Amino acid sequence: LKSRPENLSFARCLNTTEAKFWQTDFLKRHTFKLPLLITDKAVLASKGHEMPPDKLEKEIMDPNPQKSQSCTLSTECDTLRIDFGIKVLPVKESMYSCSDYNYRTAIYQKIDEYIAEDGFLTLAKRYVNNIANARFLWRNRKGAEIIETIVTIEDKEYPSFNSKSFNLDTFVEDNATINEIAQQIADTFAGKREYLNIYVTCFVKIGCAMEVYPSQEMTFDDDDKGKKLFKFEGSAGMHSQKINNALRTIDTWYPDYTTYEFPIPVENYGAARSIGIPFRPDTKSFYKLIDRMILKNEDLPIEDKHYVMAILIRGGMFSKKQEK
Amino acid sequence: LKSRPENLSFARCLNTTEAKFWQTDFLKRHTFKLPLLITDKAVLASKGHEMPPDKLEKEIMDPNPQKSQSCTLSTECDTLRIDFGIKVLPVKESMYSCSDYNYRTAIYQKIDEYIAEDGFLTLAKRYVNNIANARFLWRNRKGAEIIETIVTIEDKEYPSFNSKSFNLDTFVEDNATINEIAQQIADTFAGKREYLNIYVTCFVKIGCAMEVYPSQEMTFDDDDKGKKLFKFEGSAGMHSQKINNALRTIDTWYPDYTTYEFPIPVENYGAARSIGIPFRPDTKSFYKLIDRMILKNEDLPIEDKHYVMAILIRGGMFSKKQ
Amino acid sequence: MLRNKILAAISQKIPEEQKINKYIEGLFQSIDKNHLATHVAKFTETNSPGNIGAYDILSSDMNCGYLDTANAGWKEPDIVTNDAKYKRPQGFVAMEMSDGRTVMEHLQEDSAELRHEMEELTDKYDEIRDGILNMPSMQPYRTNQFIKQVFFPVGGSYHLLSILPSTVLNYEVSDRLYRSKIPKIRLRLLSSNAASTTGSRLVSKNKWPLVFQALPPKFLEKNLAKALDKEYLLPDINIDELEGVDNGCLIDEALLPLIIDEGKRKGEGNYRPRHLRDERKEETVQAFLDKYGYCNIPVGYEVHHIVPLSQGGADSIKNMIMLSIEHHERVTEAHASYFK
Amino acid sequence: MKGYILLEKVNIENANAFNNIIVGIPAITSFLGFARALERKLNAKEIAIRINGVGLEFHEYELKGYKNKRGQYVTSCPLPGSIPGQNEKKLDAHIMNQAYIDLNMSFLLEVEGPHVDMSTCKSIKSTMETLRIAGGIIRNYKKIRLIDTLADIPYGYFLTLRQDNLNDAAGDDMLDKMIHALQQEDTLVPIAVGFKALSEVGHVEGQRDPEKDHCFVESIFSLGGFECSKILEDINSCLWRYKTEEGLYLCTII
Repeated sequence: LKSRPENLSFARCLNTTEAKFWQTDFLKRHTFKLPLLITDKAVLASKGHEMPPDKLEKEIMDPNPQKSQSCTLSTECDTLRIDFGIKVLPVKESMYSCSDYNYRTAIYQKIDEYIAEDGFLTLAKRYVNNIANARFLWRNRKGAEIIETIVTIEDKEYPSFNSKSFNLDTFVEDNATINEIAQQIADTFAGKREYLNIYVTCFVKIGCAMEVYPSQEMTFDDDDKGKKLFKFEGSAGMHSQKINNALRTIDTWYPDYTTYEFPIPVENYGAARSIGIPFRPDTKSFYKLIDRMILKNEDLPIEDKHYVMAILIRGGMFSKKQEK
Repeated sequence: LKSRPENLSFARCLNTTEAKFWQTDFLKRHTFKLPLLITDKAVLASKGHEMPPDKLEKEIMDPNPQKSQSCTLSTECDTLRIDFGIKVLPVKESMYSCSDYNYRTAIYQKIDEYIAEDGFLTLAKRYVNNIANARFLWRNRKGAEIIETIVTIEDKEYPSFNSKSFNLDTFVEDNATINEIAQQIADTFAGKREYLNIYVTCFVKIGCAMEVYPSQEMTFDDDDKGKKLFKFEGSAGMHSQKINNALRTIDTWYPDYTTYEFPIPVENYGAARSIGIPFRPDTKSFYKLIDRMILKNEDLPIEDKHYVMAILIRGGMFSKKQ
Repeated sequence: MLRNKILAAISQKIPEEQKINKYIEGLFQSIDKNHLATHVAKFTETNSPGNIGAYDILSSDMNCGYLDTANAGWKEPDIVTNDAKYKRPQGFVAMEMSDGRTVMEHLQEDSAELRHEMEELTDKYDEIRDGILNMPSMQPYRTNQFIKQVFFPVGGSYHLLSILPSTVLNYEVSDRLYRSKIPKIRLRLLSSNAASTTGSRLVSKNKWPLVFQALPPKFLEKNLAKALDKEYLLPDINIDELEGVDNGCLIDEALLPLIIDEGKRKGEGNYRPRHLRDERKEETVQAFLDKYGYCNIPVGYEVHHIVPLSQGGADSIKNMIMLSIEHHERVTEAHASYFK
Repeated sequence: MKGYILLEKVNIENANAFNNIIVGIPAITSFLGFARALERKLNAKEIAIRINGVGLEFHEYELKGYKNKRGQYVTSCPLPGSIPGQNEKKLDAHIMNQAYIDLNMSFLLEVEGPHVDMSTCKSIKSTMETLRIAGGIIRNYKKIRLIDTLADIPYGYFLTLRQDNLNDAAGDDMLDKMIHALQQEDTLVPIAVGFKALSEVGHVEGQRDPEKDHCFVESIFSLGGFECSKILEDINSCLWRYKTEEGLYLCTII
């Protein structure tokens, strides 16, 4: 074992679907629901962006016609309901491509050792904790009266949560429902189960005729440059990429954690778009740890093992540096 | 720190919903209400615009077919009722993005200092004043007999307002109800609460079968031409961003205020369409003021702090090219 | 008149002769790096080291039931370098003069006017012509990732494929679709810097192609109606907490109008054909009894759905009540009186 | 004991939809590779069967993006997270050409071998949860059934091969014939059906698996049409199966 294989790849073991938005009333949330649609709109603003002091004197008093889209609850429905689902697959049966064979055997051995040592329970508990606190509400969460989350596996309706009573910086390990859901997730992670299905439904009492925030599409067009929101089967929704980014926000073992005190999404270099700096630009990156684990055999600390397996669950293309 | 970060933006802190129009009778104000719909109407002008004298001789007597829409009251109701709502969120929990930590800590410290001295009370009083004098009626305020505004919080129905007594140039801070509401608004702004949900209902008595004025859709030169009005859930209504402009008319600290003596909406460069001249085209603008407050770390008069906090409450995209 | 074009290309403060020198000392050093190709890699992903390409030459059999490159259109070869540091020959041969053709065509036939212009401007035109006119055509040596590789079942064994895109075919298709009326897509998901870093001048000048729109028929697209067809309704009357249920049986007379009302004010304007109706299953009712402490239905009772399945109802434990036969035909005839 | 197995109303999200010059329906090679992967997954398990011939029945579709006011389609892409290689540490990443599509379709597999019964359907139902279709993700399905009569096929439009319409048009090169044939008939759509050969069988430094035979290929395009299930001629004249020649890996009907 001299270096990483010339072609190694993984796949994500946590596959989410597209969320769908429905509006209803809180007292009748278990019975009926109504569709939520996206409405086009046009605005007329003033040129207030930072301009050079030459153009500013010429077009300070100019109008600004712009296009946009918006979503808004109706005048008699005050509850927002979001439904989606998760599929869980074993980590071992997810290495789609590996050119080498000794590296594959070593990776399997290290994964088996990690399963025997810990059991994939810390990451499972952290993921279920991220589910329970409803972090998936990037914007809508703010200014909510009541947040309620319900998790169902196949037919067993687990008791509801209360995401308002959950800190977004601390992780809870003392909860029976969280314990059993995370235990089943860890069972599917290790290899004891072939697959797992989870269904999530969240009710938010955002208020009457308030504004909800669907996901925004990334499109390019020469004429139009406005805001386009995500339409899913004629209803507003959220992308699966956006939901997955909230779930994998478990990284609390990065360097200089005591200076920041907030979890970040797990990435190869610890980069987060919110902060603008990489937290692992050095020997704490995933590549250096995987070289210090597989190539040169060395028992890494438990936190680095957690980070490495968390990267592996995320998936990617962790191949060797390709050369001409 | 030396400059603003390459990515910086503030989400708004005063989320106003969209008004819906209803019609009713003044004596039966608390009994019933009826929908107010919009009706199509085509018009025939006589070419009254200014034209060059070349084609003026040949094209003056021609007709002019256009189309438009209109909204008037019915022949049995003389009162117009407007319902909308406001959501208030903390100022500190509004920075959507910031690609720097030193800037974030500096802004948090400045906001904490401003809470320590003032407490976001003056701006709350001014916002409730702009609610009370019904500046959001726009053209519906002209030629009205009785304007009555009611503000409801949770389940507490606050005492009604007489909107005609208030003057659109001076701000009253001696009212008991205005101060009582502004206290809750300031508490929500500072961070003592998580959110506030205000509901506003306005009754305007204009006369029987008179005309009401909803918001007008902005149409580009792609689809067609003609006047189109805004329909919210079928009935007519006002845009949410048009009501917010009226509640934002609090800026009375611009230079040359003694020359004109009226509030203007809070803008970056102090632009005012009602008069056509810019009030902050220079070092008194928001971009110049926020640099001396944060980067240079110097003290500012409390009027400039008021203006800066007012800009932060509205929100915007304060990015910076490298 | 290429001298002023060369001067405009250079953006330095040096004299015009020095601009010409700076322009010319790069061309004969970049001639070797430029290569000729047909299926050049890095089109799917520019992060690919080296230059990989096939340069298909064979062209025959315009009778088979399939389309590929080099048998259709194929009127311009790919001139592709390794990177954007030395992209000079593509722009050098891409200019046009007052006559109306390209510089490469004049190089091929050795135009006299261009020859004398080059002799006035320099003394190394022959080396440039020899470098360009028979430039090497390279082979696709080696492979890496960023290239789509698949497995194909050849006989009982497997073959590994190394799929490559034909950019000249893409450019030809873009031109033909530009001069056509078939439905098409623009696909402008590219930038000038990225297109420059591909190294192929055919995609560098055709940044946003034209693509066939291969889609099913229009009436097979999802909308709000199709999504709402798959959703069903259940009543708001929870029989678990309701009084007078007697372990889940309609027991008192003075509750039937409420149930008829609930089935009445919820199934209006929801009539659908059988293929859109939710199918009643034998396991849901059995689960209902088993949950509610029964194995077979009691004597004197028949199952009934509060919201009919014919009017957008759902088959579940919620939309299911057990009741006597007389009440059954009473509710049935009331619903027949309302609907049909 | 031959038979036909129908997978009813399978939903696929974010399926790959961008060939070289085609946007929309994914290539038939993706569906055939999915069937082959399913067969390999079963053969690696205890249940030994074989699959030859796949029939596709479209029910719904939706391109990822929106529709312009001029009727054109504008496609959307996910925000690129990170790309290995050079410039892998910067927050913003380069954007290449890509497209995605959601589609709900039914599948018909002509399965042969011993023990073709309800146990085989249960096994396929259990093992299909760990698969992907054309790079997409399976979310839901109606059921799995064993079908021997054409009348049991639900309502939908199949996809066949219509290369005769391509070959029966004017123009020297087949691009002009394809364009003209598309102009005559609005039902016909261009689809990818296989790969040609652009090199020789050999070995190279760096590949997915250094044991098989390497060969650089191209994408092969042809025409196709949509036929309703209720007006289908016969069961056998709707299937797609492999075809191997001198570097002419292709899918056909036969």
